[PDB]
Amino acid sequence: PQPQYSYHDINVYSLAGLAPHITLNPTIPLFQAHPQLKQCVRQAIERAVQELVHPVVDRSIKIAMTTCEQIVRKDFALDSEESRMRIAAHHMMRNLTAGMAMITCREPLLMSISTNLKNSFASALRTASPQQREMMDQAAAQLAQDNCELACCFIQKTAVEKAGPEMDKRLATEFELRKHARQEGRRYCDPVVLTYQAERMPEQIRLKVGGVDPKQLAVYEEFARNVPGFLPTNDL
Amino acid sequence: DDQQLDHNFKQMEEHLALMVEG
Amino acid sequence: GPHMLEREKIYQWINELSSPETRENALLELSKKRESVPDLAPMLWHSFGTIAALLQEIVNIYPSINPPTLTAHQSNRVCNALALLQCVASHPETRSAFLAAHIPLFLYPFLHTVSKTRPFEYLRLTSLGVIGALVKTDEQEVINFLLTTEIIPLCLRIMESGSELSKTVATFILQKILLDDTGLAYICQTYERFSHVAMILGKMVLQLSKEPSARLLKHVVRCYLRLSDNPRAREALRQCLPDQLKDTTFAQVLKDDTTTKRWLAQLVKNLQE
Ligand SMILES: [Cl-]
Ligand SMILES: [Cl-]
Repeated sequence: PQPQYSYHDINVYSLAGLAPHITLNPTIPLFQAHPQLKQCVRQAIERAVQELVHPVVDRSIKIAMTTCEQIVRKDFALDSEESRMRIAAHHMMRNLTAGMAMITCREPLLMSISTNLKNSFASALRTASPQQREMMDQAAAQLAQDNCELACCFIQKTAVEKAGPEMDKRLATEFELRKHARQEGRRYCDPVVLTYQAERMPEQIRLKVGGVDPKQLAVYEEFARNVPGFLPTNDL
Repeated sequence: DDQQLDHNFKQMEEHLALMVEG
Repeated sequence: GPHMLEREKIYQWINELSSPETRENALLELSKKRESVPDLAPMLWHSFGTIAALLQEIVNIYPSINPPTLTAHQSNRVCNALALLQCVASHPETRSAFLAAHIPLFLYPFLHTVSKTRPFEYLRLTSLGVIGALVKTDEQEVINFLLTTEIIPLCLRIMESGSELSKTVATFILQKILLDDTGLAYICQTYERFSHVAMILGKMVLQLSKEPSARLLKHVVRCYLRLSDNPRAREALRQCLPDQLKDTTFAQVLKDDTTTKRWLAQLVKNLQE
């Protein structure tokens, strides 16, 4: 399965960013007999996102926060340029936060979208025939399957946009160490890491004092290029 | 393709059989 | 001498883990040498971007989890990465930092999959093998980490609905946690925690009476026996213990299982007033 949406297709500012992307299959039988039920589809999808966006964002960021912090501090302990460290941290933090938001919301979204559509359909028909209830269940299941990826991308991007400042807060002291060292006219080097690399690591895989080789940055560049749930920004 | 998955699957079964007991 | 030229191949592969154009071959070769190179784990951890690349191989199969589409090639590739992560989790020089980075948290989604295909089963077992390697160290920080990351609810789902091997590995993990004093006190701390564990163990006894499994029965009994060491858990077991453990339901299957018979006999004596 390929993702339909690139990261810049979905406007997160408001829930109204969903409406231009809602897939509404025209062969759904419930709408063949009751076209007036098309209208409550948007509010049900918006409602299902509204009740899950905040809890998923907080959990997805919480899970990826410590992991990205510790691995980035470790990888850039002998790099005096907080510019590279901050860019790499965001590439990984957004990538892992988007992944954890995907795992967390895909199943509850299918459930929530289906449930909200069933209640909106039932409140519009009130007393419904068991034949009409089969229509509402099939429509709710079809619409949830057809819009789960959109709602998932909305929550993912929301979590990604919030991970920016959160990752900066976690790396505040690491940024200040490199900024304070530059003002004293010297590069920053973690003393514990510098000792270990110099004393215990083999030459071919040792961390280099003079920054990091740009070709070894391929990992963090891939984090920004290939985000789970979205189309890759470029090829290769 | 499918042979290597089966080969790796049998090895994990052997590995987990020793781990859970020993 | 001759072994030094082989270490240069190890170094080149670790460096090739960074670029995605050379990662798959480097994952394959390094997983094969993870048994013959004792210091491979510190080299993997302290090199640049290596652990980040392994986390990348994990997150990149998240879209394949839901809907379940994980192919055989994807499962083989990501399990080569999980193999190297297991190498890092086992080594005493990298185990603490492995847990400090909360790396197992990104294997938890795999333990949540329910697909019965072999790519998904091989994924769950490999992931379970990583957690198994952790508890086999009998380290206090491994128990404290697992108690606080909510892996017990994940094991209970596998213990109730997984395959026969998956149930046994998950039960073994819960057993190792329970064997540690802190794990027993944590699960018996509130009735909400204990009751949820005892109900799952109860359902497994019914399943075992229909579909028998010697090794699964052995570790289900060990869990019950360990729970009986706690006073609050001992009182509840006297009214909720499955009758199939007190009668002769598992008499023929346990005929040649000396240790399980001993554990089961000690269990029934512990519950006696
Ligand atoms: Cl509008
Ligand atoms: Cl087979």
